[PDB]
This record gives sequence, C-alpha cells and structure tokens, in this order.
Amino acid sequence: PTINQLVRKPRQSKIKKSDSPALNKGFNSKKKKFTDLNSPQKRGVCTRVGTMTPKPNSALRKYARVRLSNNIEINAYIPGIGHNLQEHSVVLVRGGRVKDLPGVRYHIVRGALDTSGVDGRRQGRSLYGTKKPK
Amino acid sequence: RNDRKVYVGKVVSDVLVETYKTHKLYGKRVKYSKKYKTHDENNSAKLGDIVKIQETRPLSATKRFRLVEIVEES
Amino acid sequence: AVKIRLTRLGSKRNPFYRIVVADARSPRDGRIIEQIGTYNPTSANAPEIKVDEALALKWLNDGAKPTDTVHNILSKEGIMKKFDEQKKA
Amino acid sequence: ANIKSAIKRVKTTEKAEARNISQKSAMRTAVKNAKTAVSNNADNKNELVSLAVKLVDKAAQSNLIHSNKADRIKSQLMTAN
RNA sequence: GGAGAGUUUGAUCCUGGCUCAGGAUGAACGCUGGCGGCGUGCCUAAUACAUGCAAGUCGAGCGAACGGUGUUAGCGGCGGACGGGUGAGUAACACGUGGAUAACCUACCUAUAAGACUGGGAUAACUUCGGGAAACCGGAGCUAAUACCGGAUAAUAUUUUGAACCGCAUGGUUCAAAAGUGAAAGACGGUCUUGCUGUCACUUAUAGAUGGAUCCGCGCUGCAUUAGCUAGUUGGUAAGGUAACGGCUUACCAAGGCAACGAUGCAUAGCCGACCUGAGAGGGUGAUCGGCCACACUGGAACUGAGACACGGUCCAGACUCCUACGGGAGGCAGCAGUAGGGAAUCUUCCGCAAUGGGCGAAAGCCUGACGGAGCAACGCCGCGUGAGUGAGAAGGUCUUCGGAUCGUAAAACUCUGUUAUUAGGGAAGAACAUAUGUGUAAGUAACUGUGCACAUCUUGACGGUACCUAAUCAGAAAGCCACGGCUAACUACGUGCCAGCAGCCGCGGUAAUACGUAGGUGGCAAGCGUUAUCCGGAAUUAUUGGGCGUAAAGCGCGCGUAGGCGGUUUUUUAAGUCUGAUGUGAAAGCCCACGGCUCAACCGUGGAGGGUCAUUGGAAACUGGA
Ligand SMILES: [K+]
Ligand SMILES: [K+]
Ligand SMILES: [Mg+2]
Ligand SMILES: [Mg+2]
Ligand SMILES: [Mg+2]
Ligand SMILES: [Mg+2]
Ligand SMILES: [Mg+2]
Ligand SMILES: [Mg+2]
Ligand SMILES: [Mg+2]
Ligand SMILES: [Mg+2]
Ligand SMILES: [Mg+2]
Ligand SMILES: [Mg+2]
Ligand SMILES: [Mg+2]
Ligand SMILES: [Mg+2]
Ligand SMILES: [Mg+2]
Ligand SMILES: [Mg+2]
Ligand SMILES: [Mg+2]
Ligand SMILES: [Mg+2]
Ligand SMILES: [Mg+2]
Ligand SMILES: [Mg+2]
Ligand SMILES: [Mg+2]
Ligand SMILES: [Mg+2]
Ligand SMILES: [Mg+2]
Ligand SMILES: [Mg+2]
Ligand SMILES: [Mg+2]
Ligand SMILES: [Mg+2]
Ligand SMILES: [Mg+2]
Ligand SMILES: [Mg+2]
Ligand SMILES: [Mg+2]
Ligand SMILES: [Mg+2]
Ligand SMILES: [Mg+2]
Ligand SMILES: [Mg+2]
Ligand SMILES: [Mg+2]
Ligand SMILES: [Mg+2]
Repeated sequence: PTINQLVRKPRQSKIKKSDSPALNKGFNSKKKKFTDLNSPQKRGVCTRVGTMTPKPNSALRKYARVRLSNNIEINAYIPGIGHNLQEHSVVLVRGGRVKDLPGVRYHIVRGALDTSGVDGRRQGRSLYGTKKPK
Repeated sequence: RNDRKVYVGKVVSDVLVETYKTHKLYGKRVKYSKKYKTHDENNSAKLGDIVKIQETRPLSATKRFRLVEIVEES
Repeated sequence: AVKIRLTRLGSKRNPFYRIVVADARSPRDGRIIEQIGTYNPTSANAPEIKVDEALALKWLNDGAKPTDTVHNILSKEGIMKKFDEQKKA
Repeated sequence: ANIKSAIKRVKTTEKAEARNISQKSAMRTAVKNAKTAVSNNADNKNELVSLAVKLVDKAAQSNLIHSNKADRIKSQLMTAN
C-alpha cells in the first residue's frame, strides 16, 4: 500500500493460537470466573478411561477422560505399555497432542500423582516415570 | 525572569493551533490540531482571526491562555 | 533533616559504601541528593576514602549533618577542620 | 488501639480538639460580630474590629488557621473598616 | 553485523501455510544427584487468618508511688505521615520527558538578628466511696510542669496614603508613613556577687537547604459488530472557600463545551529505568533492584499534626470472626515468620542490633522482622571434583562371513596425588567509633565550666571458631540423563507381527523393523539431562527497513464528488519542516569498553561511552511548507 494508506491503517500481525488451551486457564471458585495463567501441567480426575481407534494406523490407543482443576473436560493419552488408571483416578496432565487420535490434545504424566510408571521400562525411563532398577 | 509558551492560531469560536505529529514508524508528517481555550478580555477578536496567545495560570475550568495580540484580521 | 551518610553497596560479607547526601527519611539504598565520595572498610591496606572536599563543605555549610562514621571519615580527610576554621573566620 | 503510644495519642488528640474547638468558635464569633458592626457603622465598630483581628492573629499563631487565611480574614474586615 | 531444512507432484517450477534446528524463564514435572561461591524463591485467592515478634523514647520537662542511688504507672515533648508490604483500583497530567508558578506550603537542620517580661487557673496521677463478668465507667476531694490560659513588649505580616522603577496581562521590587494586631520556658552546670555566665531547650523575623503541591507541551492498549457525550456541563459576574489558581462550591446571567485528528461507552492495564529476543528496524515482559503513583477487610468522614483524611490511630455504616455472667465487649498479616485454603508450583513460627540506616535522648543508651546474617530448595549462573601415569589386546558381555570383531589401556598389576573427604592444631578482615580521660588550639568570657576542631588512651562481632591456613590417612564415600531412519551427531542383534506400541514433521509397525520393547555398541551433554508451558527468532508469514493484487488470496459493477493525501516553471521573502553549533537536562543501578578486588570465574567496585520524536538559544537557505 501507499505510505498514506499505512498511516491511515497500520499493519496488523496475525494472532497466534495455543495448541493446549485447557492448560492456559485457571478457575477462581470464590468468584466463579475463569482466569488466564499458562500452566505447564494441570491436575485432573479420570472420568472415563478406555481405548480409541486411530485415524492409515490401526491400534487400540489407551486414553482417559479428565476433568481438569479448572473444570474443563479433555481427552488425554496414556503413554507406555501398561497403566493402572481407572475412574476417579487423580492424574497430572501435560501438553502434547497425539496424532492419529482426533480430539486428544494432551498427555498424562507417567509417575505423577496416581499414575504409575511403566513396568519393566529400562530405556528413556524418565519419560515414563520409572525409577532406576537395582 | 522566565518564558511562558507562546502559540499562534486561528479563532474557531468567539484558538486552533494545528501542528505536525511525525509518524513513529513510517516517518510521514501528519497534521494535527488542538483547540486552546483562551482569555480575550474585552471580547476583541472574532472568528477566523489569526491570533497570538501566551500561557497563564488557570483562569477557569479549561482556560489556561491569554490572547496577547491579533495578527491577521478575520 | 539532610544527612551525609553511607549507603551500602557490594555483596554479601563484602561491603562497599558510597558517601551520599540524602534526606533522613529516604531509604538507606534509595533516593539521594548528591554523592560526595566512597568508603571501603574491607580494603587490603587503607580504607580507601575518596571524598570530594568542595562538595562536602557546601553541604556542611548548608546544614547537612554527618552520621557518626561519616564524621570520622570527613575528619580523617581534614574536612572537619576546614569547616570549623571557615566558620569562625 | 493496639500500640501504647497510639492509645496515648487518642487522649492527647481529644484534649487538643476540645481546646481548638473553643478557640475556633470564639474567633469565628468575633469575626462575624465585627462583620455585622461594619455593615451598620456602630459606635464601637473599631473596638469590635480590633478584637476580631486580635483573635484571628492568635489562632494563626496557635496553628488553628494558616497565616494565609488569617491575612485573608484580616483584610476583609479592614478594607470594610 | 544477517546460514537453513522437511512437507502438496508420476516428475517440475511457483504460490502458500504447517513443522523443525536457536535463545530465554519467578517455571513445573520425570529420572538422577558430590561440593563451594553469588544470586533468586506464592506468578494462583487484594482468599481467610491461630501464635510470637514488626515503634518507641526522654527522670537533664513534671508531680506521685514503690523500692534502696534505682525503678513503675501517669502528665508533658518528639516520633508514630519514615522505614516495611501489595498492585486491587486507575486509560488519568497516574507515569516518562520538557517546562511554568508574578497562584503555592514546608516540622526537625543551618545561618543571621532581636528577644525571652509579668500574672493565673486547671488536671491525669493519687487518696476515698461506688457500679460492672469483662471492656471499663461514675462521686468526692488533691497536685506539678518546657502542660494550659490572661496581660506587657516586638512587625518585615494587615489597612490606608502615596511615590519611584520594572515585568509576561493579572502584576512585581523597593522607598515610605500613619493605623490597628501577633510571642516566648525552663533544665542541667560554672563562677559565685545571687549577679554574671556554658550547653541544650523556647519566641519572632529573614534567607538557605530539604520535602511537598498545582498547572502546561509532547509521549501512553484494544473494540466503530461502541457515534453521539455533557446541563456545574462551557463561559461570565459576585460571594464563599483553599497553602494556592480554578465551577473548587453556591447564586444569578448567557448557551455554550467535546467528537471521525475517535468523543463517549465497554474491556484490559499500575507507569518508568530496566529485562528477554532480534543483524537491525522491531516484537515481547514489568518477578527481583531503583524512581513515581495507588491501596491497607468494604464504603463514608473528620480529628491531631509541619505533614495524614493515617497498614500495626479515631468516628460511622457493612460483611465476617471471637469473648460474654446476655447488660455488654473485641478484631483486621497486601510487616516478618507461620497456618489453612487454592494451586503444577514458591522457604524458618531462626540469630543479632556487631555493621549501615532510622526514631528518641545532653549522653550512656534504648527501640528498630529496616537491615546484617544463618536455615531450607540443583531454581539460575560461575567454579572444582568424582582420580593421575605406565600398562598387550586377559576373563565376561555383545556381534560374527565361528577366521574373528568390539567393549578396550578399558580392567587387573605397578607406582603417584589428596582438590575434595575425615581427624586434629591455628585462625582474619568486616571495628568506624561514641562515651569517658588527658593535653593543644578557635570563638566567646571579666574568668571558668562548657562548645567546635586536633592528637593520644579505652570498650564493642550476630555470623563464628565461619572463611582461610597447617599436618596426618585413604582412590578409598562422589554419574547420571536423553538420543542414535531423514531433518540431526551417533547401528547392530533379539523379541513383537498394522498387535503391543512410537510420533515435532515426513511417517514407523500387517514375520528378515537401524523408527516399537529390550540388549550390546555409539553419539550429545554432564551434577545434571529430558518433557511440558510461555515469549522473541527462524517468518520477507503485516514487508518503513522488506511483500503483493491477468490466471495462485487480492482492483469496489461504474460515475459524480466532500474531507484528506499529493501536486508544473521562475524571482523575491520567511524560517515551521530540514541542516549545523552552544547550553541545560535525559538519577543511581543495568548493557557495552577499560581498569581494580575476589586463588580463577560468577560476582563486586571504579572511570568512560551510549540512550530524546527533549527543551532553550545562535547560524545556513538548496529542498518541503508560509507570504
Ligand atoms: K508423493
Ligand atoms: K543498629
Ligand atoms: Mg580496618
Ligand atoms: Mg545463596
Ligand atoms: Mg501476589
Ligand atoms: Mg485477607
Ligand atoms: Mg516513665
Ligand atoms: Mg523550633
Ligand atoms: Mg507550650
Ligand atoms: Mg489490575
Ligand atoms: Mg529478522
Ligand atoms: Mg490541623
Ligand atoms: Mg500508622
Ligand atoms: Mg497488620
Ligand atoms: Mg506473614
Ligand atoms: Mg494443594
Ligand atoms: Mg546507629
Ligand atoms: Mg519490641
Ligand atoms: Mg528437580
Ligand atoms: Mg548422521
Ligand atoms: Mg522412545
Ligand atoms: Mg525382527
Ligand atoms: Mg526414528
Ligand atoms: Mg528402538
Ligand atoms: Mg557446572
Ligand atoms: Mg515464534
Ligand atoms: Mg517467528
Ligand atoms: Mg507473499
Ligand atoms: Mg495494482
Ligand atoms: Mg480460481
Ligand atoms: Mg483469484
Ligand atoms: Mg473494474
Ligand atoms: Mg460483483
Ligand atoms: Mg569473581
């Protein structure tokens, strides 16, 4: 555009959007209002664990339905081989969407709160909440 | 002593002191104007006259200037 | 009142002091009127006093009062003697 | 309330407030009386003005009013006198 | 001082988004964890708060009481408006920067001058009689002061007469020259003469210094799917009011004032120095340190005071909590700790006033959760370890084209070291003083005491028996984390068989998987290593620097035309833009350069540089603007 057009109507950058919107909101119970805080993880309670089929891929991918501490419902993936989760489990939820699973944008942290570490894991244990053997 | 700010402008009601505000990003000069409610004493000036004003102590809720001299008659 | 006093600088267990003219109500390390020197009590050999003598007498003659330590510093630099001599004369 | 010197300050404030109220009231009475006496040209309008000026100066010395307010009050009577 | 790569196709070149490699954090989480230094540590609930501490001091202002020269409660003075916390509100002269006040106030401090005369009456304490569970309240008497109040003296302050001179309009500086009017205090010492006199204190006046107040230019977030707003509103007169100007308030008069240069409304936000990122232009943030503002359970007021409409004061209203003997009473951690709650998440109910600073005091000193330190946490940065030298292919693991290869000089073996660690011995600085005691000198004195200044002697360390140093003994206690198809440094075997699982992207797995899981090996880092979240970069992907619109997204269907933007040649003139000096200012800390101290380094300190679209002022005249 012309300089005069830019003076009349300046440039405007596109607004960036967050990939984990449920983590960036808090809840004040006393005032019954939503805040904006940018948390790295959120506590939550498992409403419904289960499995889901992928979008070329084929498997039974384990996940849980979680009500986060800010009263938001999300689908969180359970990484690793075997888990100890069920209804009413207290879990820590972090960011990171799992491709091939539509509607699952978060991960459950292994080895935090009620979720156990992966059993028998020996490589990359810190990603799966497993203590060092022996 | 000390100097009080002086302006020159045109009466818009019986003073407009149009100035330039250079654009911060693009560098183009853009005209802007500010109306200075001023004290004329004996209602001497009229609409369109180009007048000189000087800063004074507050004279009313919005008057901070006194008309000192008329420059170009209406 | 107006004071000539020491504001603390440096780090833990390693104090360094600037000599400042400040309002008594100002916080120790905050707003000052004018710095007039430094003072290093932990230096290797000499406490390293660095007073601006012309500035110190202007404030002393203007009613600024030193703290106890600053009075000793100004005395060690002869400023207190010149202040008393100039007051009588 | 809680602090010993704050508790004492409540008492000394009340004592000062009682003295200040009396002296302000008397000073305002004399000023009003002197103001009226001017608006009618009484025989003792000079004595009433001198009394009002005396009390206004004593109030300013007592910090009951500012010196600037005392000067403003003094002029209003004296120009009208 | 500027790096790219993957991904649309059978293949291509474009366009275009997406993703990745970098830096950073008040981080959190997972696995792991040796030390030292320096820093940092409730970002959420301005949620509610148990308990302790965070503001006193002065007996050289005063009376009394109790004790044997001391002390207690009280009166009185000063302080409690600082220091400390927090960021709720605020889009505003709140803040930044630059100015103005001829419209301002200022305790304590300093200097100068003139004074400090003469009377009086209260009242707390206290004693006594009561009333109340308590908090506390009544009656009777008593009494002091540097408490309070009369009178005298004091004018630069006020009124009027004027005058001279000057300014930026209101005006201002003097010169008078009359009329009213305004103060004060003693304490502790010396000499003694009960007179004089020292220090501190007191009054008035004038300056200085300090602090505060008001006004103005410019700068300050979104939303127009917010376009009308205002009626004390805008101006005037008068009065009132204030430290002060002013619709600041009221009365009357007039109908103005603001707005498309965005008024108003809604939402969001304390602002700045700084901080992160970036080649820069920019973009992002305001925790910590410093400046300014605002707030103190919510809302409204005022009192005292130099200063408050007052965090640990008062009054009132409200919500809530606590005691009650039901009449009544009490409270406010956004001080330091600490608790509960919320949360992914953020510490000890520690030590000391030794240092610096502050209040009170003549001083000794007292007070000081400011502050100086210690404690906890790999939260960050920096430094040092977890051994070193020699040592030919041992066993064991893994692979094997069962020859071998590799882990690997790695291990063991031989010597060596003690940073660290343990035990013991020594052990700084940080401390300057003040007081007191002597001398000397200056002012003053009639002289002395005292005061100022100088020298000499004296006491004082929370940390802490810490840092550090010395000796002995031992490689003995001290390595983990992620990755290895490509981007991208580093590959093999076995198990599994589109399962289990992996995944930032391309995608991998359906019986010979370098991508799943494990193992060996390797790579990258290392007391850390990874993951997540968030911001800048890469992104020229909002393009001023630095992009586009025939067919990729993009020319309004087309006129007329308002505001605005832009505008042919020459001469003279101006000086707003432009250019070029001067002056002032842009605090300190920070960044960058230099140097110095920390064993180095972090860090600390010192000296510079930088940063304005800043203001004021002197020049130039080509270009833009004005005539
Ligand atoms: K393809
Ligand atoms: K102290
Ligand atoms: Mg020393
Ligand atoms: Mg530390
Ligand atoms: Mg907070
Ligand atoms: Mg609260
Ligand atoms: Mg006492
Ligand atoms: Mg005084
Ligand atoms: Mg008195
Ligand atoms: Mg806010
Ligand atoms: Mg760039
Ligand atoms: Mg008052
Ligand atoms: Mg207070
Ligand atoms: Mg409190
Ligand atoms: Mg607390
Ligand atoms: Mg919790
Ligand atoms: Mg001290
Ligand atoms: Mg105490
Ligand atoms: Mg950790
Ligand atoms: Mg490679
Ligand atoms: Mg993996
Ligand atoms: Mg296989
Ligand atoms: Mg792979
Ligand atoms: Mg694998
Ligand atoms: Mg390191
Ligand atoms: Mg980015
Ligand atoms: Mg970018
Ligand atoms: Mg393009
Ligand atoms: Mg075109
Ligand atoms: Mg098409
Ligand atoms: Mg098209
Ligand atoms: Mg067309
Ligand atoms: Mg069409
Ligand atoms: Mg260092």
